[PDB]
Amino acid sequence: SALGKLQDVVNQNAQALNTLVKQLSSNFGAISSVLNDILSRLDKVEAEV
Amino acid sequence: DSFVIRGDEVRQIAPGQTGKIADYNYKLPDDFTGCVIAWNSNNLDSK
Amino acid sequence: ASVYAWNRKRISNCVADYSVLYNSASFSTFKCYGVSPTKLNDLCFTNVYA
Repeated sequence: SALGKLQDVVNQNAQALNTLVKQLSSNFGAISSVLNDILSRLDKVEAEV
Repeated sequence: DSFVIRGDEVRQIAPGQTGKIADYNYKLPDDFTGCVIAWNSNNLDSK
Repeated sequence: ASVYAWNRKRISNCVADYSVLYNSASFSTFKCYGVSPTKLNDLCFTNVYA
């Protein structure tokens, strides 16, 4: 518990990277967040939207 | 560009389309800048 | 069938060639809502219902 500052600096960066990775799974309104679903299911004029 | 085509196929004369006219007859580029003008011509083209 | 008692067929355990459907100009509409009809022949599905 003395080294709470340094271990928090490690934790903040780990939480930031893990948040950034987990956001790859978010749809943001797309039909899927797996980019290969979109590219395999949709033809270019729909896929680009 | 100009031609006579069957009325049900006119939907294929656009960017991104598919079917026999768009695949083998005449294909627009997918970034086409232009106007597509068509009319039913059965009073003159039919024979 | 009638529209109040609409018919469902489960379609399963097969190849299906959707180009054979999409090529039929009799289909006055063929609107698809999460797949494009050109792409269907490169997919495979866990079930299909007609």
